[PDB]
Amino acid sequence: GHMIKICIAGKNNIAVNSLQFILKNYFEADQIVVIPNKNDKGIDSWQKSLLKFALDNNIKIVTLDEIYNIEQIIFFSLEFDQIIKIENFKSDRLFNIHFSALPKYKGVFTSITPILNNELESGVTLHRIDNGIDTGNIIDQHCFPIDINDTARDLYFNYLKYGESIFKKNIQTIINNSYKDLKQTNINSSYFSRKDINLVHKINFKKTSFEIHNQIRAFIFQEYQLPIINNSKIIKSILANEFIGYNVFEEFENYFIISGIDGFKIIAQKLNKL
Amino acid sequence: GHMIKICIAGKNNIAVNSLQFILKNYFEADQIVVIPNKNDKGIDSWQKSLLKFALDNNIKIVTLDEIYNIEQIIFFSLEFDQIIKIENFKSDRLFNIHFSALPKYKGVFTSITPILNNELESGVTLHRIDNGIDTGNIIDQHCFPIDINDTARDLYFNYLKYGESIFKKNIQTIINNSYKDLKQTNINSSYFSRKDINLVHKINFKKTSFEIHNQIRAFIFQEYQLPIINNSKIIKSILANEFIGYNVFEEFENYFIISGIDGFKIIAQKLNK
Ligand SMILES: Nc1nc(=O)c2c([nH]1)NC[C@@H](CNc1ccc(C(=O)N[C@@H](CCC(=O)O)C(=O)O)cc1)N2C=O
Ligand SMILES: Nc1nc(=O)c2c([nH]1)NC[C@@H](CNc1ccc(C(=O)N[C@@H](CCC(=O)O)C(=O)O)cc1)N2C=O
Ligand SMILES: Cc1cn([C@H]2C[C@H](O)[C@@H](COP(=O)(O)OP(=O)(O)O)O2)c(=O)[nH]c1=O
Ligand SMILES: Cc1cn([C@H]2C[C@H](O)[C@@H](COP(=O)(O)OP(=O)(O)O)O2)c(=O)[nH]c1=O
Ligand SMILES: [Cl-]
Ligand SMILES: [Cl-]
Ligand SMILES: [Cl-]
Ligand SMILES: [Cl-]
Ligand SMILES: [Cl-]
Ligand SMILES: [Cl-]
Ligand SMILES: [Cl-]
Repeated sequence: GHMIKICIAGKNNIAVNSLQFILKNYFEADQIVVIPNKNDKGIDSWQKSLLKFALDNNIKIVTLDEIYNIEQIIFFSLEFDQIIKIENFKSDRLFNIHFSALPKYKGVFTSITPILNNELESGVTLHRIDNGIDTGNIIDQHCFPIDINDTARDLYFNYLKYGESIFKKNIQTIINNSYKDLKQTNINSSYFSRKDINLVHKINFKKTSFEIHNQIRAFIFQEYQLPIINNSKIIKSILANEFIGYNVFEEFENYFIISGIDGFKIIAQKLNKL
Repeated sequence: GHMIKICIAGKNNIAVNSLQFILKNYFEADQIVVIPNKNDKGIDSWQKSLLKFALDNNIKIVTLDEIYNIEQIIFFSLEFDQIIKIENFKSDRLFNIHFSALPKYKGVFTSITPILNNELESGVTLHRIDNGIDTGNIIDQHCFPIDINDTARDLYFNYLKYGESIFKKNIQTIINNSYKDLKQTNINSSYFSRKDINLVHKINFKKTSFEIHNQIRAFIFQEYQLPIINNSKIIKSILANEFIGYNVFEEFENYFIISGIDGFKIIAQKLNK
């Protein structure tokens, strides 16, 4: 019977827009609490700030320890950074939106790992939180394409959009506790940790054009880093069906022309191109 | 035309059985020549020797240099070990059966690479040889499952069986030169070289059970090697859907019980040897 009905924990446009949605449609400000990620400085930047939205709309900021004992609270992680232990919570209403098509690509850097592993599609998945990393039972999933020249950043913005949508699609059944779920399968399950990914990726050119292009574009996310080829930052990679011969590599003022062991043209655009 | 009509280059039961098939159904011995792989000494083992079958059936052994100038020769690579350059040959009738579902898994160790990269299926592909590594246009393909507990060796034996079948399915149209082919796509194309694969694999246990299982069984091919956990060789991995808790690892006299970050039970059976 507590005042507080729901907690939004996490960051970025998905957390802010989902919070705004529930404030507009389901709960009053005094029924909601927020746990921003540790790094949230309260500044709207290339993403909206959850801390800023809470402060601007009179939504209380809390810690996990403040909400553990709240009976029946709905806890939603939307890019939240702390692993929870479910036995801390009195409530069993604990949910996450994970930026992959589970069971594939559990873990981190999920705007990098599907592209680096040659996928043509990804997804967002709403699931129950259990004590493992993105291992809980799936409630809903939406799969969508990774277009051939999408960068990690382009994929991330698609996760924000489709994740916000799957939140809205499912929130009423979460609130009325009538949702259905299904155990994740063992097969196809994959996982990457921060140690598995070197963000300063050294490209293996003894690979197909599709693999070289994926090795480039998986690391294009300018707020964090850009790939460097021959001491030049790369902002875009374009893969064509044109055969140009095997193992081409040529540097120009504004781009590189590259092909791998199957000979298909890649244009890797330098950041300095006007 | 020249006496010689066809060259079978390569090894193992796919080469021997495809050569037997064409000797029975199409060609006389004098019309066929063979190029065995470098290490074939004419002794059958866990696969038949191509060199031995040729000698036993009065088929001549040749080098590539001896066939370049033979007009209209059919050249067929069946696990052959040398990259050819097509402009050496007068003939454009140059074909390979590659042990993967192209365009995926160009290159080598293709009983290892699909498993290691978490595939549920593989295939055999008949294609024209061009100057790149498994890059030429596809003539036919047969895909098939990698069962959940199959090892690299099990996969290899399936390539030999399905590869022999796709050879028999297509040989008449190759002989008649009526076959059809299609360029490979750029998307999905992948490639592994010998440098990419360390055959003494160190397992990463901070992975899912399906990934740990695949890391083990991708290297089980006893005639070459077996993967080693705590100085025991593993002969079989078994992945179940039973949840046993996250990140289990326990060693027993005859097996290990392992789970990864998602908690599904693996039994890694030690070689009884
Ligand atoms: N129990 C739980 N399950 C989840 O699926 C989940 C939560 N909590 N809390 C919110 C969010 C947190 N997700 C994560 C994912 C990875 C790390 C992390 O620190 N990974 C380390 C390895 C940690 C380890 O090995 O124990 C790394 O280096 O990658 C932290 C939080 N989340 C779902 O999104
Ligand atoms: N031109 C050509 N294309 C082919 O697709 C083909 C042939 N020849 N000849 C028969 C067979 C030979 N396949 C191969 C495949 C890889 C290596 C090899 O030596 N790979 C080295 C890398 C070589 C390099 O980078 O140039 C390695 O270390 O992996 C040799 C023969 N074959 C299709 O089967
Ligand atoms: C932290 C970081 C993220 N990214 C990108 C790729 C990630 O999928 C995306 C979101 O990362 P983020 O959610 O901040 O990290 P995590 O995956 O550890 O929870 O930002 C980088 O490219 N480089 C980085 O250094
Ligand atoms: C040479 C080698 C092969 N193999 C297995 C996996 C290979 O897919 C299969 C056949 O290899 P093989 O055709 O001899 O070598 P390549 O791929 O270089 O042409 O045998 C091993 O497991 N270990 C080895 O050392
Ligand atoms: Cl906290
Ligand atoms: Cl669950
Ligand atoms: Cl699933
Ligand atoms: Cl040659
Ligand atoms: Cl030469
Ligand atoms: Cl071709
Ligand atoms: Cl194709």
